Amino acid sequence: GVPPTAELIKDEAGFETGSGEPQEDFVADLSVDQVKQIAEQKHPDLLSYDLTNAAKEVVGTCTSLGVTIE
Amino acid sequence: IPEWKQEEVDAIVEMIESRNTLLERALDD
Amino acid sequence: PRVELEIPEDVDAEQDHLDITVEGDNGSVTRRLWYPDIDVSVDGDTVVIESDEDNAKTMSTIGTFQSHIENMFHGVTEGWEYGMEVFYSHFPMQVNVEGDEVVIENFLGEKAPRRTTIHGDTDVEIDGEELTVSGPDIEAVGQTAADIEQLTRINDKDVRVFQDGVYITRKP
RNA sequence: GUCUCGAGCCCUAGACAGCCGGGAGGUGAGCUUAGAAGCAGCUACCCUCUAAGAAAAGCGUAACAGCUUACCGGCCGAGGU
Ligand SMILES: [Mg+2]
Repeated sequence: GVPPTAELIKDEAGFETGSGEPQEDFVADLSVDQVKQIAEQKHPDLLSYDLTNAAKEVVGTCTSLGVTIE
Repeated sequence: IPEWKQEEVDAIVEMIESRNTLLERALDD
Repeated sequence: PRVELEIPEDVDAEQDHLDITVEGDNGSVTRRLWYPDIDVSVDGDTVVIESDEDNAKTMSTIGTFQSHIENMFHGVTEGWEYGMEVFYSHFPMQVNVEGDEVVIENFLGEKAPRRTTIHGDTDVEIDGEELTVSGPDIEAVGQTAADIEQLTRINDKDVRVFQDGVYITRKP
């Protein structure tokens, strides 16, 4: 029901296309509270029990795109 | 006696207080 | 070395020199087991295969004798069954069991019937497009089955285009 | 082919092989692209669930799918490499 991870990052970033080489070329940016909003939405999609580990799965797509956390 | 097997027996003994051979080893403890 | 094989309750086996007869409810199989310094005997309820020599060649045959006897045990109880399917593209192949031999007619359009003789107490039953080769002796059954597949051998033309023939579908 | 001798490593906390079972999710990674979802190319190759399970080793598909590899568990039981 809930849309994929790649699309949900592009909504609260302002950028559409990623990069040719990740982490080496920084594109978008997210905050600490902005990752806590994406962790609330995906409950049946993720197999994690706690809300702490649910955030780590979203970050597993972020730094491998060009999204820096500040 | 491999180090991972020793650390696994210690992980199973922890979940009894709170492979089938590694469970049996932990039950004897 | 010495390997002891326990005889099943359905089975009873006697020994005469180098020959071993194995009887059961599905039939009887007599095999000759002859090799240098390997003594095969029946110790009441067990079959013993032993030798004073432990060299690579002696060990090779001890293991072969073991599998031959275990196979005879399975043969006289449950039996041996090979399942085969007859495939044809253009020409309607007539597979039939005429007497103690299985005859194949009109293969690839041939006027002359191809035939092979059935080995021993092996029974070949046909049910339209399916054939089941069965019996107690794995040597006899395995060969009769193979012989049927080998009977439609084509060396002259391409096997990839001319795929007609009876092939082994099930192996026990 | 077979015989003999040495060295290293693995093994009843169950090795080697075989067979059964599992091979899960975020997500079909992103870029490229009409599309590419382990597997055309480029780059990265990250974390959850867990006893395991690669950003996929080899086939396979127009792309999927499908078949298995790694890896984990079971059966087995003695040497194995
Ligand atoms: Mg020619």
